[PDB]
Amino acid sequence: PTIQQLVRKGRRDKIAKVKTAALKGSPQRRGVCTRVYTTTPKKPNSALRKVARVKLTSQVEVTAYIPGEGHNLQEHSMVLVRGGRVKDLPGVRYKIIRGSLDTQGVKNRKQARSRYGAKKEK
Amino acid sequence: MTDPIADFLTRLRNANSAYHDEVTLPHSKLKANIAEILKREGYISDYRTEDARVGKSLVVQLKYGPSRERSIAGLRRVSKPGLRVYAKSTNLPRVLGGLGVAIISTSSGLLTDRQAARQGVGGEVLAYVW
Amino acid sequence: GKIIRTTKKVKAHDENGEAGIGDRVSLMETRPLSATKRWRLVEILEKA
Amino acid sequence: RGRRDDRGGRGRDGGDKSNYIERVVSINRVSKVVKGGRRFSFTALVIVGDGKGMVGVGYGKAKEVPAAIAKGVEEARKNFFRVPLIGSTITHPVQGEAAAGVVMLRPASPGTGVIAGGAARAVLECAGVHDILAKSLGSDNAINVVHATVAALKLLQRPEEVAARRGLPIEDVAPAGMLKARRESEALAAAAAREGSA
Amino acid sequence: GSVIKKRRKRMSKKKHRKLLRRTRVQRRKLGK
RNA sequence: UCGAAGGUGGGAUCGGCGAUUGGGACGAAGUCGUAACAAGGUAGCCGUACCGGAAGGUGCGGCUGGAUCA
RNA sequence: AUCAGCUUGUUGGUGGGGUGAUGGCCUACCAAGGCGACGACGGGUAGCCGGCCUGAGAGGGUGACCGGCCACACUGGGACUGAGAUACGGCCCAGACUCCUACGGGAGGCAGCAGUGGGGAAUAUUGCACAAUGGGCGCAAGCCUGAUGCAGCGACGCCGCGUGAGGGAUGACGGCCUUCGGGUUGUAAACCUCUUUCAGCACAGACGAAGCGCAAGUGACGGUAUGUGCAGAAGAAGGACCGGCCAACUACGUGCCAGCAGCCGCGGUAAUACGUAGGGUCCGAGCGUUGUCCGGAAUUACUGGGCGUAAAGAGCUCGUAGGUGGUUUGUCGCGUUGUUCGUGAAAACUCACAGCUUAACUGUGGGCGUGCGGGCGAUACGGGCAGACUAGAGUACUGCAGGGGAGACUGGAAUUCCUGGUGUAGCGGUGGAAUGCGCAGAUAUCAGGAGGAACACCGGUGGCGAAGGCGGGUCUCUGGGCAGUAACUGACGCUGAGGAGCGAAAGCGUGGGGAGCGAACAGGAUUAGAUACCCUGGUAGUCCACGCCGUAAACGGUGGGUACUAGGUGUGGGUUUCCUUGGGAUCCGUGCCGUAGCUAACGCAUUAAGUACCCCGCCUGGGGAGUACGGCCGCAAGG
Repeated sequence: PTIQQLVRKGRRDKIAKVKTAALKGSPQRRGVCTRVYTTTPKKPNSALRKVARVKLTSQVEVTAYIPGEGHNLQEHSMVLVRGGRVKDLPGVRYKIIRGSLDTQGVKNRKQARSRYGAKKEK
Repeated sequence: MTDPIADFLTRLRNANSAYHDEVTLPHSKLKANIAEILKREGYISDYRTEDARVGKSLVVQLKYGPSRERSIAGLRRVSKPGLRVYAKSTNLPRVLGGLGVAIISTSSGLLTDRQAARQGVGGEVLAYVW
Repeated sequence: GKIIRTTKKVKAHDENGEAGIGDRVSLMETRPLSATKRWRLVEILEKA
Repeated sequence: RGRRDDRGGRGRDGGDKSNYIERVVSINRVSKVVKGGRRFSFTALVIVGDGKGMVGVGYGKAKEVPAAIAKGVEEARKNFFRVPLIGSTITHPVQGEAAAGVVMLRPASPGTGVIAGGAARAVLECAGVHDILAKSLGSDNAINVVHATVAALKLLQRPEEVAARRGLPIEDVAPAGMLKARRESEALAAAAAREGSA
Repeated sequence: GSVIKKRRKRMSKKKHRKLLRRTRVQRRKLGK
């Protein structure tokens, strides 16, 4: 607007808007899991979601969601947390890899098959 | 009063939009050259220069068609003070695919886009009319 | 595309003190004559 | 628009002349609250046209979908619109505006293909163009981009018309490449036309 | 426009004013 | 003479933790009222001051994004 | 700039010194500057580039391989040697660490190639050769070379090839649906011929070497590549997805569960959206996920956006830097432009061609290298200089209108109290009442007195002021506007980041004043309950003097300037032509209606939100929040 006003100062982009604060710009981080409690979502979607809060190696304290039917992980398992997005429980935006370092792949999973980590039938 | 030629072409867009027969202007050299170009391309019909309060004046009659329809389908000042747009010879910007014309004031005077192309000189634009 | 007017406070060397404030002096690039005195002026045009 | 494939032993399906190209752009059920509930109706934005470059724009209101489509066909039938071209291209870059609909319609060299979004792609695929280059800036809609595209095609004019407005002998109105494209397109009009006579 | 925007803004403003009533003293002394 | 490290000194500045405390976001469903939307039952809103468990109430000036029409 | 001042070898001079060379590089004296809102000094991050990725381009991201520069070599100083030094595998010192020691003292330095531990989501062998190319020393032979040449390892990437071909039914077995007819898998399979790349086993076996060598030999890769043979369909397919976008649907199983999901959203016993099955679709030695970037995003809009009500016009002016500039003659050639020279290494990129069975790949020749510097040319436009002009701007002169402002003096009606009459039981108040004032003489009425504040009527869609704002009168001092003439000056204009000034009400300080009204504060009433409305009382305040504060729906919700674009009708100020106050024409003002044009719509519409130019402010989803932190101003409230 009034191009000398842009010669003075103007027209810069807004903000990087970083999605995940896992850290480092790293795709997945292994982590020590603690207190694997099960929660209640928002009002149109009522169920019990199986989350676990994980202390990423990156020293931060986050809370990840465990996809699949059940979780092999108990207290102090070395779960490999990737970044995802679950709308349904507020503040949980990370998903634990199933078929990983500690948490075994989902058993009798026969159709989804890459997610949930089920190895092929012999 | 900050731009002379913007008031010129502005007065041609208003007098063209409001179905006028003629228009009156403060005469100057650059407006005389632009009036001579728009004579030579036929966007206006003819202009005459009067003597008036103090200075001379430019009375342009506008060229209409087979009914009330207009020949100048627009003006747009591009080499405006504050962002005076310069043009090398590679491209005298083509206007409306070539159907419109570009009043370009090179070192040889004032030319159109086509004359700036063939004679091999560029160095300005001014407003371009279609 | 705005044709910006910019200034440049160079430093320059008069042996004879021929110039004063407000003048139209010439310049020419030299050897580095001190810490940022890299210009000497010949044929001063107009005095004030 | 379902269950159209049918064979009838009745009087006639009344298939006849004017086998034009007809495109249905969008259908959104339009609701109206009245005392005790909602009354659903239907809007079909109907594009019709022939491959010369005559375009219609129809806007059908009915509480059935093929009824609204047929009323859009009859309304664009009532209201056609001539589009000037060069070969199968467009003449010169324009911008059309229907109150928020911005569409830039720019020509291109042949072979490139109609590159436009779905509303402008509909209005230009019904028309006589095969190779132009458009874009729909603003308003993110179907009705305003169709109507803005038709206003953009109203800002078109012939090279000859421009020459006529300025009282100048062509050559003197166009530049030369576009006159050569006039020679190419009229030459293939002569070839396919004289192959049409035999 | 609507007065709803105006009133949300004003709710914030009110709450803040109250918060400075009650902490007035405390801010003076904790600051001094 | 210069001089790296070391020592003493008082500061700048960037953070981490801190009992307690302020507010903020979300939760369903709880308690208390019903402030706003219809003249929302005292037209609403802005500034400011004072007061009140809370929404708020009042004053002073303003405003129609106010109403019916004495 | 939530970092505004920093600097004393710091800025310049002279004499020395030092250096390969100029020089506060150094030193003694003398002078006292220098650098900064074109962001100095500080803070944060970062090797820079040819390039790479993305994109229509403009631009955005990035700096891996390959290539060019720079900086460093355990951390931090220092010199020496030398043509040349951050001296990685040199020296000296001080540290931190590892190790040897007979305790006196020594030794180390993978950010060379391998390799180990650690950290980590994650990144390879303690390989073979100097045959080729580069490098060193040597007369040469030759010797050295973890540069390089190659090999190993990982679908880590890009490209190519394979897992067969042809025949084959009114379409078998099996599977799952079904309307119980059948339908799909499916020409697919079994079978019947045929062909074998690539893996397999044989035998032959390179080019890279117009090389080196005076020796007779010499290829690390290598018995590899590649040939010619033999046997036989023979050893060779998987992953995602099938509500919508978005190519692809049916059944069974659980029925707000278990789960899904990129967003919209699917699960509450008939889910094409969850799990399994058939089937389909899309890719294919891969296919999905996560992360990071560009794109779509015209969603920071130079190209290419906006600001009446959607986010967005500073409360209003004056003015510093800045940006911008009417008419016209000359000159300069700084912007602009034309042309030629030089340069923009190679590679990449693009076009053509050649080479490898093709391709990726590699090479040759153009173009690209959007730029910069030198020479020569042009002078319309911008600018500089030197001039000229009167239309913008300002001044003089003649009038004219006005709640423009400040100071001073004064006027009456009304309310309240006071003294005194006249005079009695109620007055006041309300939707209805009661607290309340009365019966000690109230309210009522008459006379007089005090005191304060506000100015009925004129007076309204009206005047003036930049905006707040301004109405009893008179006087004194002072500001602006408008018109007319054109007498003067001669572009002195416009806007204006920061900056100073003015700025309702409330509030604040000190000192006065205090009738009416009146927050807070009481009582009464209403009510479930009123911390409320309504009633009775009532302090700060409202008033004046002197200062603060700086806020408002400070609103035309519309920054300032300028030119133009159909009209119609009111009213305010002033000039003139005509009828002779009426009408016209004109300049300035303020309203209502209305075309064109504009707008998302309502609306605006010569007083633009229309058509254009100049400068400023400001906006970038909603909350969080005009809040924290920090600073500035303020007596505080707070801004």
